[PDB]
Amino acid sequence: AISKNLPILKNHFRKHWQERVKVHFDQAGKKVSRRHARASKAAKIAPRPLDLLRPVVRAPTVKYNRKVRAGRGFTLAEIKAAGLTPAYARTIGIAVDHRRQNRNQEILDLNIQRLKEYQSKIIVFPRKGKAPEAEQTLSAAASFPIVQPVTDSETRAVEDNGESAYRTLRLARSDKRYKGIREKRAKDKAEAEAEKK
Amino acid sequence: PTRLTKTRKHRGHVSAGKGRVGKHRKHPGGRGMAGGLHHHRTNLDKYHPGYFGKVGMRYFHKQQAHFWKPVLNLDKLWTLVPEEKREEYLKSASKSAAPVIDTLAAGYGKVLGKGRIPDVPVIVKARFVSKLAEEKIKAAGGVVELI
RNA sequence: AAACUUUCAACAACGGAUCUCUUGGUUCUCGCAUCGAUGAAGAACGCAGCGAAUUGCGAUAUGUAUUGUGAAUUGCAGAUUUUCGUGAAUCAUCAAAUCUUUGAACGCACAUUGCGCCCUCUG
RNA sequence: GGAUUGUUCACCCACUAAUAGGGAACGUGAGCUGGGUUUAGACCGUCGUGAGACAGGUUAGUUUUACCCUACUGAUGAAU
RNA sequence: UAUCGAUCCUUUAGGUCCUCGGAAUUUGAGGCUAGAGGUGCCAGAAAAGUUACCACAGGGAUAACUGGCUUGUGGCAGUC
RNA sequence: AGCCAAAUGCCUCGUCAUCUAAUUAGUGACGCGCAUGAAUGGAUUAACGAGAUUCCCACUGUCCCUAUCUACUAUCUAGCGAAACCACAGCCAAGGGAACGGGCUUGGCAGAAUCAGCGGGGAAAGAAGACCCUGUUGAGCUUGACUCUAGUUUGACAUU
RNA sequence: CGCUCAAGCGUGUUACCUAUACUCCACCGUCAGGGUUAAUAUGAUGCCCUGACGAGUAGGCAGGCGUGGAGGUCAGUGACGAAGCCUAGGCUGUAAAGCUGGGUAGAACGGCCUCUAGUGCAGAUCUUGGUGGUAGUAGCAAAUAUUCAAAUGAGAACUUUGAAGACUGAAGUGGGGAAAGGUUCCACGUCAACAGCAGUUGGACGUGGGUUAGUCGAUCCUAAGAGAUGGGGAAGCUCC
RNA sequence: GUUGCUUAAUUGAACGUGGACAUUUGAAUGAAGAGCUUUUAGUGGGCCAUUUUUGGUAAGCAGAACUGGCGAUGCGGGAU
RNA sequence: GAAAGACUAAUCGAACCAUCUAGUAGCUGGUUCCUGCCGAAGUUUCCCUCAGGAUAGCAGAAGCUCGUAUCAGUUUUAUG
RNA sequence: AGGAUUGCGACUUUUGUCAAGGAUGCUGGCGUAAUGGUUAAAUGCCGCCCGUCUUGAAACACGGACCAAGGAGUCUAACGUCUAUGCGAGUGUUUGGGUGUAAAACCCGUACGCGUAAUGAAAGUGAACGUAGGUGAGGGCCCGCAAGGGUGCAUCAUCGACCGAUCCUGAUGUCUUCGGAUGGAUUUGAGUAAGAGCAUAGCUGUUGGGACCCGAAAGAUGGUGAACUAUGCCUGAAUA
RNA sequence: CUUAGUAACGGCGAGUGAAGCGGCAAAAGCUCAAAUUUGAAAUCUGGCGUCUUCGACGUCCGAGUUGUAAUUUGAAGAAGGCAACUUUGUAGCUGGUCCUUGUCUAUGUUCCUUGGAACAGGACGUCAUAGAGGGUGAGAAUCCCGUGUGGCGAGGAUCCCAGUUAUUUGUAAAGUGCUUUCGACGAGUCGAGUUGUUUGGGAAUGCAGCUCUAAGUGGGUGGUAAAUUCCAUCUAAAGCUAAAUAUUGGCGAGAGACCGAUAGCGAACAAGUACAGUGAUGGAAAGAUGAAAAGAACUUUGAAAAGAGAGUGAAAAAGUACGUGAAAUUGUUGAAAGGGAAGGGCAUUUGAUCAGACAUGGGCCAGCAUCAGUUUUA
Repeated sequence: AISKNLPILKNHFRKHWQERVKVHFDQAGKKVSRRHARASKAAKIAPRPLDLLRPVVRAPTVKYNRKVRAGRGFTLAEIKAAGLTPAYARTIGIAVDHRRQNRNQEILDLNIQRLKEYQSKIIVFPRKGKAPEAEQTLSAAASFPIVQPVTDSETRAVEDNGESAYRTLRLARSDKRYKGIREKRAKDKAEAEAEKK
Repeated sequence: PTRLTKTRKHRGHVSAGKGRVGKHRKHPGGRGMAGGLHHHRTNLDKYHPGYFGKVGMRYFHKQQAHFWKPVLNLDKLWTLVPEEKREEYLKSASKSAAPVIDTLAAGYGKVLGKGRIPDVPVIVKARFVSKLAEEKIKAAGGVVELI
């Protein structure tokens, strides 16, 4: 119990931990089961890709707002903008999400381009007779990748105007702290007591 | 390796490196940090301090996300620009053609002063900035854009 | 001096270590989802030419029919000739049947092979 | 040699030449005895609110094994 | 040259202070800096008995019986 | 009111009387009784008691003081045939030593193999002391120890 | 032990005995300070030179010996005899140990470079199994008791028949049942073990045979009790 | 020379710039290399001797002071 | 339970059978091959501490920066 | 002891000789059980029975009749110092995907962990007066025939500068109460001052885990027993 | 996989301890109630009959208007008007596909030595998309079964695909542009107080009992109790649903730097067996003759068991008390010693026994002389 000059550890092993241990021996064997499953599914489905075509989406929070990422579904506004119904789109390999909204013109355009690029490149076989087969492309993500938007001009002018970026932050932060009391100090003095006059 | 250990070497002797008087019993002191205030005070007065007690105030539902802001010294600054475009830029940029350095794309919050950069116009983009960091950039020629 | 006591060696005892073997264990991985009132799991009592146990089966009792293979079974008998075959076998297979007395156990009881009631054919 | 006491000690009645004092794992329990102390039953007094206590008194309460070695007491006996 | 006291909790003093994380205003609670409420087992658990009906782990680091060292005390003998 | 050195009295073997040659006992009186005493029952008492205690008659090997007899063992043989215990073994005196040696030290000494007995030693066997102290080990019982609790009782709201 | 102008007591003066101590030499190890492939065969981790030191429980570090498996390598050894086991034979190492002659026996096993571990025993009132002294000893003594011939048999203190003595003495060593056992009852064969001596005998061992009910019992009725159903509890096993 | 210290001050006090004096490195003896850092074992019941010494009649009793031993240690002598 | 803490399947001051359970122990006993080098401690402060731990002291191992240094369980002169 | 020669010397008229940096010369016997080796007994002197707890054991202290096999610091999750290896302001393929002679070997990259910045309770702010500063020591190199001078990494001591907190001071301006310029202080930090870490592996040490091995009196959950014995009820029997 | 041994909790002691975003594996969505078919209960169970029988068609009672069909589910959606139209459906037959299976498809038993036996050693070949493993009298690619490569059958599953043939759905079902009016949404519930329990959840995270009990731009949440004013987000009190994830049980296949009969499961054998307890339960030991039983005919001693011979076999030093057969412990023979134990260390002597370069042509043990190093004695 304690005493040399060592760091104070925190080992949580006072319950029956040995009864509930897992060792992943299956890692190597379980990989082959998934490769077999992905292969056998493609044999059943045949000429279609395994993946549904997903849209481009911006991430949340201060930490990840500077990067784009593949979302869940295309929304109802963007599916209409291209020129097709939501019920029809589900059977062509296009994911739909009824709850995502649009408050950005940049993301709205990108995904309309993504649908028009998809609709042009895919072919559709009729229900009746002839079916001219053209192999299978497995991954939809390979043919339709996700690229980061560029907001860059490598060489550019140097327009200074003696404002000071540091001084701008100190003034802007001070306004948020004091607008509460500064509104109420204006609601007295100038208003209430002087509106009575 | 089981052969290299010292328990192989102790075969023959009685105590096996534990003494005849001390005996090596189960738990003579306690079981993990036991008697910190009573009979292991001399250990904790030395070596550790500040162990018992509680300074400060609580934060309920704290997230490692609001508190981000990874710093960047002015020593590093030019490392964000590519290696090919460097010997070109260091020798004559001279305004109307300065290399734009977006710090947030690389993954940095606050541009921060430490090193002594060369006299070339820069035009940096960053969320936050130090007071000294701005003085060094304006001495060179460039400016700082906020985001 | 012998006997007796103690130590050694050769041969003989006592006992089953050592060494070599192995139709069994233990761990890990991979696949599949199928008990029962149409009477299950379990239990008793029986059945082989000569068996006590184990292994199989239920008075059709170490099994019958159906399909396949193509001549055995074997401790000792004994056949059957079935041996250019609609066929030997403790073979493999298994989709039709039999399935004593019980048991969730069901006419009422049950330290009892106890005691009743209804329909139907024969004395 | 006896009376009384579980007694060591003590105190008496006699006899006698005389009734000196001590040791030996406070000799001696696989030699005996079990009255005493010393478990559980039970009673009395003082003390304790109570369970219980008492270097107070009282009564009933289990004494195992030698065939071995030496020791001692007797008994045979190889070899000059 | 002696005359006194941690953590945690409560409480008082101080500041044109900081926080209640969707944004404000007042009450309210939480913090930052120094005092007080006490641990006398005084480097700081919150705590009554009894066992002769007893139990386990140990101890000759430790009592009740001999033995050994010692002789105040007990007993026996000298000296003037 | 009663009763007593009583199964209740420390000081004690109380003092006086009686039983004996002689009585820390027994019985009868005395009582400022350490600490007797009235249904936590006091005093008395016929019958009954494998209850405790003292004395007298008869009786006797309890004793002075031991002796003898009978069966069944032991003893010897034929057959059958174990256990406890065991570091190694088994002659003494003194010395020193973990203060009481069968082995060390100095002396005494010392002769194969064995059979009946016996209880002096082997600090002889039996059982990780029950007495005593320690352990931050327990359990049984008790209580104005500390913190709880079933049951019960009082009040409010619902059933109304 | 013995000693008396000592082998006693006090004092002096010489010789002599003797420790793993001291001096000197041989060899071992450890540590330090140097010198050297300048082609100059064999280990630069080599091959030499010089100087000092050596006790040791608890403890720490270093360098080696052996056991069971794994990767490599000696085109390793072997039915012309591998492993194991026995040996008052031999050789090497300070030692842990290794190599090898003779015997026994009949299928696998070694060295060198590395990996890896359920890797080395004299003790634990250790665990399981086996065997000693003690010892041909303790002992096989309660229920009054045996004896003589004849037969069978390899064999008779103990079996079968005869004769003589005895006991239990009808609240019994007599005649029948209940609980409980379960073939022990009965015949023919027969003694390896069991019947703490023996055995031709046996409640032993091997192979068969044997229990016949309208009237005797069970079945039927209720006793102290037990216990479904209708109901009400309980999360429920189930409780009343 | 230096300054916000200190002085009646052009003084003082600290830290300096340049300068003079190395046989005779300004007592003895020795030096086994000197200084320093990290990390972790066992141990935390002690005891005896020569002097100093407290309690006690005294003890192979209890308790301190300074060096040396035993514990951890054989070997020659004190018979042991 | 006509009361002894009696009896309750050789088990009673709280039966027996399995499981949690390899319960916990500052306390007892044991702890498996050779040579080579170095080599202790029973003391200070705190603790429901006195048969136990922490902390310093003593010990080993790994070494790093340097190469006769400003050192010595010692002496002398001067001076407290 | 050593194993060509080398050195210091001596005696020599000289060549040479020699007791001078460790023994050569001459002779005899036997050539094997004679010398040696192991083994058994005898004789002289010496030697108490191991293991263990203890200030102290041959102990009248504990365990040990004897033999064979089994039998006790292991593995893991976080870690510390030291050491080897790879890359080095970076480092880490193996959650997962691609491939395959199929649990192997080989290949791929978004993230993410640690490191590159600290200090405050927080709101927050956030590291160059000067050759990244002076003084004292410093290996090594440079100049010199030397004496001595120059340049001085690592590190150690020491006084300053810079960033954060703390306590004062409070400039131009300005929503008239915000804002914080510049200058300071016997305070204060696990800071800056031409970056050192990350990953794998190894001995030793730490904490949780059965945790080196065996060992309690207890406690809790769920079950089985009134054939012994305690007591009551129903129904029978027994006593000269 | 990270977040993280972190934010919080805790005699703030010991100790406990999540979740959001980010990167991956896998991705699939949907149904009722609340509206009048009201110009036609349009719907469904059973009975009886007939067929191509997991069903379909027709007919007769019943269920039900206190609500069974169609129509709509908040992503919407409906009722009207105006306007262009793009789509369609239900059986069996053969083949592939997926399972359960059966059979076919290379090469030496040539010569010599050892042996009881070649599967050993040596010489000369052969096959290889087959040199994995096992069997046969000793280590077999080539003796046998297999293994490798590929053919050829049979018997199920069937909608998963492909290709066909009947049919025969239709004037009915679905989708979309514009414009007007509406747009039904779950109550002893939400929410509040209080008690007990639980969480990291702190003036209370969820759950349950009890008392109180709503609303229509309403109600919930926004991790500090309130009152006041805004904003962002979802729509509770009804319901269905594959995949990635688990698995000391069951049925079927692969492997191992794992154990090798005191080990490994309690159990390699007639093991939950023999045996113990009234009962719940408790619970062992025990593997190996030889290639082949060829398991010892026949003589002779004995009442018999057995013994001596003989005989089998490579061996009976393999005899069913059986491969090898260690130690304690015992018998016989041989050698040695022995006056109250034995057993050790140093050094000799005697007795036993044993290694080691005198063989070519036919080393061991001493003595004397002159020297060196260290000493002793006149």
